[PDB]
Amino acid sequence: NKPFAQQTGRFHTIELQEEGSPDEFQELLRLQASTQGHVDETTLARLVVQKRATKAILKKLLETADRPEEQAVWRAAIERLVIGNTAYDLKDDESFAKLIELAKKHPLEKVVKNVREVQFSEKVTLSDKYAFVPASNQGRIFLSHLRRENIYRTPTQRPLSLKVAEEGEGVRLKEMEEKALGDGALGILRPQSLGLPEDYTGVVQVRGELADPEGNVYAGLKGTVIVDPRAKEDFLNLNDLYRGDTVVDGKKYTKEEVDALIREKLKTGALQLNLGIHRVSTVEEAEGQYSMAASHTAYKELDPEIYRLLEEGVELDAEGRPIVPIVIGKEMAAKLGLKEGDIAFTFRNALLQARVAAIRDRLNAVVVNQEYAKSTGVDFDGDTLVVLPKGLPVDPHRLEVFQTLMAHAGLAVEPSPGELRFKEQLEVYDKVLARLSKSRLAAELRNAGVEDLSNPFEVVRQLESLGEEELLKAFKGYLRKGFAKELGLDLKSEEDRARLNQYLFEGFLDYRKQFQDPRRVYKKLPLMPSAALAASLLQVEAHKKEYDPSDPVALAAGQLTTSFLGLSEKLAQDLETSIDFPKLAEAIRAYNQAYSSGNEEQVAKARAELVKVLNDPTVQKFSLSNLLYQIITDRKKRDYSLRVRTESGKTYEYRNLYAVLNRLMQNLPVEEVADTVYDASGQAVEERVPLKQSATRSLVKGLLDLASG
Ligand SMILES: [Mg+2]
Repeated sequence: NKPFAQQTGRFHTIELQEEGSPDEFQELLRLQASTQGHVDETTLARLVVQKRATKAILKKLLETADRPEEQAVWRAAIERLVIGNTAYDLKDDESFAKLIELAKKHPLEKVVKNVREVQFSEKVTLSDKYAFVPASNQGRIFLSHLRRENIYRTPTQRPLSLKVAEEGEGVRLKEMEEKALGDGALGILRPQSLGLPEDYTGVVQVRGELADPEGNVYAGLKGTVIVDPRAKEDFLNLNDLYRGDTVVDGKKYTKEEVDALIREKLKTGALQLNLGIHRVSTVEEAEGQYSMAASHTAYKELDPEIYRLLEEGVELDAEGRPIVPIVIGKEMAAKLGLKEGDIAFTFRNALLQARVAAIRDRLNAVVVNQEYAKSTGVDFDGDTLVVLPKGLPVDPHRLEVFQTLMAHAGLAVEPSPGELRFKEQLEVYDKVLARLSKSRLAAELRNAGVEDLSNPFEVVRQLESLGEEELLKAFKGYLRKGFAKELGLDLKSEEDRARLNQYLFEGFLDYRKQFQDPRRVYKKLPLMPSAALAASLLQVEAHKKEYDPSDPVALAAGQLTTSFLGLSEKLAQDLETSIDFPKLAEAIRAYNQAYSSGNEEQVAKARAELVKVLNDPTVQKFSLSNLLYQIITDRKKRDYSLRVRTESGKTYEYRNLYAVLNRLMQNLPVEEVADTVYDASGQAVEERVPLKQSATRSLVKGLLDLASG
C-alpha cells in the first residue's frame, strides 16, 4: 500500500522529482544527440541528482522549522554546502543557523541553480525517486545503501512483528546453502504465522527487516517466502538476507562480522522480525492464467514428491523443443483444463512446452525446476509464470534456436552434449533388445500392434493400452531375465531379485508416466554447437562493477541513466521484424546436424554459412540490442558496462549506452562514443572518460548562463 521506509519508521522519505515537473535529465540527453556522443551520460545524471536532492533536502529543512527536533535528522543529510562564496558546514550550530537564515530571505529553484559544491552525509541514501535518512541516529543500520534502496523503497502493506528465537515460539534462522530454496526465496513459514487466510499454501513476496528493541537492524531480506502449513517451524535462511558489507562508525563490518552479532542477539531472545507483505500469490487469468514461481529445491522437506518429480530431468521432443516439468494447483488446472501428464506452455510475464507432473489440492504457485527454465530467466522474487491450455495455437521455439541467439548476445560457452538420465539403463536394454528382436516374442508383439520395439516406454504403454495383459507379462518377464543377466543378479535370491524390480521398474520403467522417449530425456541439458559458435562471433559481454559505496550520488546517478530503457526495447522489437527466423532456424539445425555426425566437408561449410548470417548487421544489432536491454536493467543496481572485442583485437568499454543506442539506430560506427579502450592483453591505451566529464560540466555552465544572459 505504501513504502516500507514509512510503514516501519526506519527512514524518513522525501521526493526527488516533484509533482509532475519536467524531467530535466531527458532534456540534457540531447546534448549527447547533438554532440554525436561526446559528453558523459553519468556526469549529466550527477548534476541532476545533486540539484533535485539539494532542492528537496532544503525544502524540508524549512517546512521542518516548525517540527524542529524532526528537522535535526534532515540537518545531517548535507555536511557542507557551498553557495556563492560562503561555505556552510551544517554540523556547526553557527553555519547551520546562517544556512536557514538566507533560506527564507531568498526564493527557490533559481537560487539553487547557484550553489557550487555539495557533499552528502553517509546517513543519506540517494535513489532515482526518493532520498532516505534514518529516523533515529541512536540505533545503527547494518546494510549498504544499495540494499537500503532495494529493501525499503518497495510498497508493502502493514508490517508484522514476529519473534526470532532458536527454542520455543518464533522464527528460527537456519544457516543453509545460499539460494538453497531457490534464488529469490529466503524462507519457509506457515500461513497462520503471518496472518494469512487459514491453511494458505503458496508463495508470498516480502520485504522484512531483522531488528532489536534498541533500533539497530542487522539484516534486511528481499525476496519471497514459501507459505505452507505442512512444514513445522517458521524458519529464515540467514545466507539469503542482505547483511554487512557497509561502514558503521568508521569500521567496515563484513557479512561474517554481522552474522556473529545476530547469533549473539538471537541467543538472548531479543531479536525480532519486522516483515511486510507486498503481494500474495493468487491464480488469476491473463487466454491464460498465472501465478508466482517457486523452485522445486524448496520442497525437499515438505512434499518431496514435487521435488523428486522435477529433479529427474527434462526431455527434448522429436523436433528439439524441451518439455519442462511443472507442478500447478487445483484452481489453475481447472481453469486451464489440464490433468497430470498433459502438455502445456509456460513463460515469464522465451516460451517453453511444459509437462504437468503433478497437481496439488491447495497450491497456488507454479513450481518448476529452475535449472531447466534458465532459458526464461525465472528468479523467484515475485516472477509470475503464465500457463496456457493444451490447445497449442502457436509455434514453440526449438532449443538450438533461442540458446544460440541468447549466446550470440552474451547472455548464456562450448559444445557439450547432455547427460542422459537413463544412460546406463538404455545400454543394458539395447543388449537385451538385440536378442529380443530376434526372438519369437518380438513377433508376438509386432502381431499385437507393437512393431517398433526400440522405445521401452512406448511398448509398455502401447500394450496396457490395448489389453494384451499376457504379452505384457512376457515382456516384463523377458526384460527381467535379460537385465538380471546383463547386471549379474541371481533371480532366485529374494533380495537380489528385489534389486531387479528396484532398478528396472522403480528406477526406469515406472517413469513412462512422465516421459515419452527415455532416449531423449537428459539430466543436464546440452549446449548446442551453434550456440558455442554464435558466442565466439560476437565478442560482447556485460562487465560487472559496483557503484561507489561511499558516495551516495553514484547509485542515484546510475539509476537516472536507466530512464531510457524503453528506447532499448523498441530497438529490439524494431530489429527482430527484419531477421528471417525460418532461415536462421534451418541454418542452425543444419550446423548442429553436420557437426554431430557430418562429414569433414560439411562441418566446414555449415560453419562458414552460419558465420556470415551472424556477422550480418541486422542480426548483430538485434543481439547487441538484447544485450543492452539487460545491461541497462542491471545498471539499476550496479555500474555495469558493455565490452566488445572487435576485428582489431582490441576491446572497447562503454558507459554511455544512450550514445551507443543512437549509433546503432542511425547505423553509425559505435567506437567513438566509447569510454575506455584496451590493447588485447595490454590495457588503458585511451582513457577518454576524464575529457567527456569536464567538457560536460563546461558545456552545462555554458548552456545555463547563456540562456540567462
Ligand atoms: Mg525477478
